[PDB]
This record gives sequence, structure tokens and C-alpha cells, in this order.
Amino acid sequence: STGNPFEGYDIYLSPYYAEEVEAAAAMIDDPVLKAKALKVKEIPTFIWFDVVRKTPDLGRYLADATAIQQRTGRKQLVQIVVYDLPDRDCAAAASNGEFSLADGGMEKYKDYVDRLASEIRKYPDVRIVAVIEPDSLANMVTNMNVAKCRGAEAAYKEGVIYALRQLSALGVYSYVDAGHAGWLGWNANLAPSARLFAQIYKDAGRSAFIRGLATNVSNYNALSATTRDPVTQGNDNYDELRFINALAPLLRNEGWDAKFIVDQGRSGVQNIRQEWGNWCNVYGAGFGMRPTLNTPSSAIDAIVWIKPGGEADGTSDTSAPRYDTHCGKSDSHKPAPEAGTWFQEYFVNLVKNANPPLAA
Ligand SMILES: O=[N+]([O-])c1ccc(O[C@@H]2O[C@H](CO)[C@@H](O[C@@H]3O[C@H](CO)[C@@H](O[C@@H]4O[C@H](CO)[C@@H](O)[C@H](O)[C@H]4O)[C@H](O)[C@H]3O)[C@H](O)[C@H]2O)cc1
Ligand SMILES: [Mg+2]
Ligand SMILES: [Mg+2]
Repeated sequence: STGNPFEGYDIYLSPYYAEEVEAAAAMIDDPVLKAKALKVKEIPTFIWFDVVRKTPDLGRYLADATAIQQRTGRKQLVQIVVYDLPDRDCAAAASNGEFSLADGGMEKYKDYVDRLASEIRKYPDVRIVAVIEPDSLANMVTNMNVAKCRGAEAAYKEGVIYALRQLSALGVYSYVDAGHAGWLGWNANLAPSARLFAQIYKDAGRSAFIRGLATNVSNYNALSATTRDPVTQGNDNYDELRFINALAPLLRNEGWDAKFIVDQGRSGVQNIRQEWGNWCNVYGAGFGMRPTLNTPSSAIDAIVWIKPGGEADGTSDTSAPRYDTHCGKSDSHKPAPEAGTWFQEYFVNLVKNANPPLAA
């Protein structure tokens, strides 16, 4: 289709996240904060498939969404994240991941995608929006000095193209991850990013199902900054809107008229980072701008909550195999559990600090 893929759809509410929120609310003693916590389970989030053992769960969500659709007659849209490349998260320790290129990682990744595809095939009547491999391509632009990233370059591109070709053949709408304003928004990185995204789009066959890009995944940038965050100094693109408005024309000239979705899940509190490159469980974050199709620009299909607030970005335990020093910074919330696991203290702050505030 030509238009906004989200238009006219009810957004399927993650049962995984609802259950986490339900249990989290139960542990909050403040009745006001408890009631606000419970509102969060009604806010649409993206469902991450960060491990291949989760692929059968996609079938379960799509069956559930299909049943809701058939019961109510209201079209359902399921939001998912493809996040399992071999040598994943190559500039960091926190979200390492289960596949290694040293151990048949590439083939195992294709199989992971194939399993995702086999579930989608069983439930063709539900629309799916997928974010493709957060951080992957952003690392390819910026971190070829990092041995793991340099070694992963061919596999990242191959893997992302495979996923895109396989999902596009199933009518899945993809948004390829594109870092954020403080990553690829820098003039050092814009043009090279535009070139890379255009290349992936091309090699993936230029399917109309490849709708565009996703920004600010698991990050904290403002969409449109009322006051400039001191941490953004030197970068003219100091919010996601500016980043996108600088990127979109470049990418267009490079052969792709791309549309955008923006994570605002943990963007409610600005001015909370000592450095812009600090990403791990940043202290005092709040739930941000709610998912909506009323965006400030025609390039932007939707504001979304891609990273589900409350799930950790990485362990702060200096003894743990996945310990990354970003997770030990003075402006990280500590002690933090393993990436992807529930982080109660952190969730409690997101609710309390939410902007706009959550209602009862
Ligand atoms: O003015 N100049 O002249 C000039 C010259 C060169 C410049 O270089 C740029 O400097 C930037 C910092 O300003 C760097 O941005 C940081 O890069 C990190 C990766 O190394 C990212 O971390 C990821 O974050 C993800 C969540 O978003 C995590 O999920 C993931 O695990 C984690 O790895 C940070 O967000 C991101 O902010 C750029 O790479 C770098 O190219 C900049 C300016
Ligand atoms: Mg500058
Ligand atoms: Mg992460």
C-alpha cells in the first residue's frame, strides 16, 4: 500500500508487557502510582523477538490478534522487533545475544527468520509492523574500529537483507533501525548513513513493504525539544525531528523516499544524561509522548513505544559476563538486572516521572 500502514488499525496490546505491568503494579504500595502503573498496560508497545526460543510465541500473539479481530470485526495490527543478528550489539557487552559467527551464526540467523516467517504464514489476516535489527546498521556506519563490528559487517547486511526479503514477501511492513539524533544525526555520519540505508533498500528489492526507518529505539531523545538538552551541544540535529528532517531529503536523493517511526517510550524526561552516548538504564527517565499517528511531520508515520519501559538495558553487576561499563556510569540506575529482564525500581520511576503524566 501507499499510505500510513498504521491508519485505521487497532494496535494489539502485548500480553507479555501487560503481565509485567500487572505484577509491577502489584508491588507498588502508593495507590496513586499503582493506578497510574496499570494505565501503562493499555499503551501499545513493540514485542521483541530477541531469542529464537520466542519464535513460537509470535504464533500465539498472532492467533490471539486473529481471534480478537474475528470476534470484534476490528482489524488488528501486531508490532514486533527482529533482534537476533549473529554477534549482536557489537559495540557493547550488555545485549550480546545467542548467535556467534564463530559458531554457525549466519545460518542459525536465517533459520530464526524462517521460524518467524512460518508463524506469520499461519496467520495471514493480521497486519504486522516490524522494526528490523536495532543498532545493527548504525554500528556499521560508526564503529568499524571495533573488532566485533568489523568482523560482523557482511553478516549484518546479509542478515538484514534476508529478513527484509522474507518479511516483505509475507506483506509485513518493515522499518529498518536507523540509530538516533545523537548517533547518526552528526554531520560526520549523515551522508554515510543515507548511503547505507539506500543500499539495503536496493538489495532488499525496494519492496513497498519496506516502509522506511525507525529512530530512537531504546533511547531517550526528545521528538521536538522545547528546550535544547545541554548534552546535545555541537549537533545541529538535537532532537529526533531535526535528525529526520536532515536525513529524509538526503535519503530521497539517494533513491529512497522513506517514512519514519519514532520511539518515545522513555523520552518523558530530558536533560538526564552526562554524555549523549550514555544509553544504559539512564537514571530518572520517564514514560514519554504516547503512541499516536498525529505526528509533527509528513515523513513520520507514527510515534511509538518500541523499547518497553521497565525492561533493563543491561546488568550493572561488574562480575557478570554481559557487564558493559555504560551500565555502571554515574547517571545509570543501579543495581540493574540483565538486559530484557524486569527492572522494578526503574519502571516505578518511569511512571512517577511520566510526561505527559499518566492518569489513574
Ligand atoms: O563533531 N564531530 O566532529 C564528531 C565526530 C565524530 C563523532 O562520532 C560519533 O559520536 C557519537 C557520540 O556523540 C556516537 O554516538 C553514540 O554511539 C554509540 C555506539 O558506539 C551508541 O551506543 C549504542 O546505543 C544504543 C541505544 O541507542 C544501544 O542499544 C547500544 O548497545 C549502544 O552501543 C550511542 O547511543 C550513540 O549516541 C557515534 O557512534 C559516533 O560516530 C561525533 C561528532
Ligand atoms: Mg555540529
Ligand atoms: Mg537494548
